[PDB]
Amino acid sequence: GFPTELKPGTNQFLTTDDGVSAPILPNFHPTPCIHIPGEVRNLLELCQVETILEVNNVPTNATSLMERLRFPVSAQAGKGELCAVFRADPGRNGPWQSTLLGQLCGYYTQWSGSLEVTFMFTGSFMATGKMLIAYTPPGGPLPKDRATAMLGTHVIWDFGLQSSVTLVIPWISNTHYRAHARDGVFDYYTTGLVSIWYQTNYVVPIGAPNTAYIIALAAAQKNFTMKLCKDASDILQTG
Amino acid sequence: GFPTELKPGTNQFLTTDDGVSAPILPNFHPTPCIHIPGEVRNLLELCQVETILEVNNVPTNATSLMERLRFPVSAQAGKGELCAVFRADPGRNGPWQSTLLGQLCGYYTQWSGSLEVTFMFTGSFMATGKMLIAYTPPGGPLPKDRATAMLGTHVIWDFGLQSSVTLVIPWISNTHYRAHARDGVFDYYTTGLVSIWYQTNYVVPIGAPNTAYIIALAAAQKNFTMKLCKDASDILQTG
Amino acid sequence: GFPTELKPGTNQFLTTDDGVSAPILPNFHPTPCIHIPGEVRNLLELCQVETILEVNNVPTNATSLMERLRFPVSAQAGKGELCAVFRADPGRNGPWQSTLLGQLCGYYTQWSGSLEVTFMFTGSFMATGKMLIAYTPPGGPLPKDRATAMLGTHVIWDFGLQSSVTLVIPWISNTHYRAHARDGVFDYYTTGLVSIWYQTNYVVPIGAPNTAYIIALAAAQKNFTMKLCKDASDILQTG
Amino acid sequence: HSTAETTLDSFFSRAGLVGEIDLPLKGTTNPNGYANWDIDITGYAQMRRKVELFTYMRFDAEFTFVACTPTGEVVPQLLQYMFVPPGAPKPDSRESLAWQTATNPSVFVKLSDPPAQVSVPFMSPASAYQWFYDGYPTKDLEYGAMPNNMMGTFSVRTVGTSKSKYPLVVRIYMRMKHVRAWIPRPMRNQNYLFKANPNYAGNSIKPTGASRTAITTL
Repeated sequence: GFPTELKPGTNQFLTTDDGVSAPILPNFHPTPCIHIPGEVRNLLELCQVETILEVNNVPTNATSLMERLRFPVSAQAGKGELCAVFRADPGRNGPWQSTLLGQLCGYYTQWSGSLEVTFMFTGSFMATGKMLIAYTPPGGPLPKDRATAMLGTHVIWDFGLQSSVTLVIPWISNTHYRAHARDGVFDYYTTGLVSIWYQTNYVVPIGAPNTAYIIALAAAQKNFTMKLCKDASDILQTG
Repeated sequence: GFPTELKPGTNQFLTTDDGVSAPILPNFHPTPCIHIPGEVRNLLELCQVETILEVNNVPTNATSLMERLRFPVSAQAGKGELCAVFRADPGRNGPWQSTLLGQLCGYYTQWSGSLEVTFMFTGSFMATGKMLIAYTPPGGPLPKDRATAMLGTHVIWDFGLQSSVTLVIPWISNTHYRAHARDGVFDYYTTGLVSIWYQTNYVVPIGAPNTAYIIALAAAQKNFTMKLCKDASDILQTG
Repeated sequence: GFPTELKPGTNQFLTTDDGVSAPILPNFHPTPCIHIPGEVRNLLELCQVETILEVNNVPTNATSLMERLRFPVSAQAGKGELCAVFRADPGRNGPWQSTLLGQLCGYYTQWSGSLEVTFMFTGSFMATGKMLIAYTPPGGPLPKDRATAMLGTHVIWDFGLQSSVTLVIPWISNTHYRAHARDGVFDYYTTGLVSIWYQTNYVVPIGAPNTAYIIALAAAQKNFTMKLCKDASDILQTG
Repeated sequence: HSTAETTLDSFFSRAGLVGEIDLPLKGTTNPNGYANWDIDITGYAQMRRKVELFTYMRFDAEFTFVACTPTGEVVPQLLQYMFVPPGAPKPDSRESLAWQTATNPSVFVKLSDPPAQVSVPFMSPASAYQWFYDGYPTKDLEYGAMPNNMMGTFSVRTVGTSKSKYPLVVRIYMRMKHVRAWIPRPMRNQNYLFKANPNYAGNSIKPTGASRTAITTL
């Protein structure tokens, strides 16, 4: 015959070896693939979709779960008051878990790209005012007050003019490794922060509700990426 | 030698692997194939052949088995009366088992195509009358009477004019899977129905028999197909 | 290395597999083949050679074995008398065993082609007369008498004119299989027959012997063939 | 849209089980630690009716041998599989010289070695194997006997001068390849009674398929 020497790894079964195997049904002609709308090809398509960010992830009472989707603003809040705050940690617990992006980050170990949060005011049409939305890069501590946050990368939002506004998070990178307990977790540290302060108070004419809610929607830019498939889940197929 | 690593599946025997093996008699020159009439190349050739459909599959009495091949029409039957009925279920029990098509469907799991039944009046030449032949697609329940069947896809057949008539069954598809008892059977549901009513009565002059028979012949169109070889049989080679 | 899966038949020893094996003496340069007269290339060369057919295969008495090679004709035989007879069965027992053709048929299972027997009169030069040589194809029973054989494919041989004559057997085919005892033998049935009758009597002048012999020589035409090597023999290498 | 599966070759592929040899230690069955199996393709029950759809056929067979002890165990025992072509003499004993006749292909393999596998050609001296023969070979018992349909015999035995130390079971599979068929014919609708002829039970003559009450009820 033809001279050969078998090399180590012969007869082994690698769960990730993508070789070919013998077709059980050689003659079988599987029913032809026809056209179906919205085919997905690469998960990052999904990551660029706006999902509702449960910033108000505080109520747990079963019947108030719908409340996590929206946080509110009211007349009672005085100028300068801090409305709300959260981090730019897509994969870690908290707000991002609600977004689709967050859930997909979970099947991966590393990632990086620019994010993008959009706020939607759902209050009465007659209401007006200004909100200051500031981003404090990783490391920078949550600004003491409105004015100090006013010096950072911020955006004055007048929902009297535009009902929507989108903020871009320049960058977030879950790359810095951590071996705490005895379980190694490739964690953030890049917990960028997004604060939101009442630049002015909530103003309304008689006849309009003195409270309104807002909805956070997030997605990642086209420069987003992920690495290291890592299946992990609390939800599994029950016996 | 030449470096190699054996992959899983090495040394296995797949009853469907169509590889090559060593020729026991290398020098042997097998007697040359000469020309023989009617060579068959693909079974679907057979499926397009007209076979007698035992619509009248009721007598079992050994000496009356030849009766299954033909059903009859007579003077006694009044206008509108339902002559006969059956389904468009090539592979399932009943009438189709007699046709060659039926028997071939048995060696397969799935199939689909347009069928075609032809009726032949074998009565006296002097007889005349009309028969209404209607097809009720899958789902539609056997028409109550002649008139309601008259509204469906039907054909008035005057065997006074033409001794033959061929009906086409637009479509039949054994594709809907069923796991009843604990034995999974890819069944029809598409039991299309073919009803036949005495549009007019059987008319004859003195001297001619007051009964005549008819023969059903079926085959499938050229658009027929089958999938999944499945050997199954009640008849086997005895010990 | 290079991915491979071993298929059934791996490690087996087929006594007829004509693969290659490692040369025990790689450097050895075997003494060159020089030219030698009469090289044989295909056995069928031998089959076309005339060998003496022991038609007279009757004496067994050790010192009369040379007698099997020739049969005789004499004055005593009257007109019409049957001189001799035998079949066209190259491979079966009897006369053909003496011919080389016969012996070669033994190392094979099947065969077919036209044969050819040549008769040689070795009597005195002064003798004359006629012999009728007839062939009765397979199935046709040995002709009753000279006259009935005279109607079949025959040849009148006047050894007064020509001392030799060659008869051609159009065809013989050992193809019809037989499983008699419990030992399956691909036998003839095509036992074509060759009869030889004294058309006229043996005529001679005073001074010449009243008996003469004849020699049968057979071979096969160029259209001869054999199939299925089958080593068989009564003669083997003794311990 | 494709009809590759409805081809002859597709229909007849697959290596089916057509033979099983038993070589017990203590037994009434094959007492001489050897066995002769004349090649019968009807060995796979389902087969007979499938081929009997055609009048003439032609093909090659790929044989694969599976040997183990009754519990399906593997043991260090060597085996000889001998193929005796038709016309060649089968071994009458465990020491018949047939076992050594070069003209009888033989293949050796250890039980440990994966399945043995060889291809056998279209033997028949005729242009095609014919399942039906309406005559006799030149009321009789030779009716429907087309002998020129013999493929040959397979002789199996443990290697060695002495009986094997283990009880053995050989299984023979056969894949049919390169098939050609002629003259199609009615699908057997009655039960088979004999391996030779088409005779059926003249009392138990059953209707091809399921019957019903009236021709107006479904």
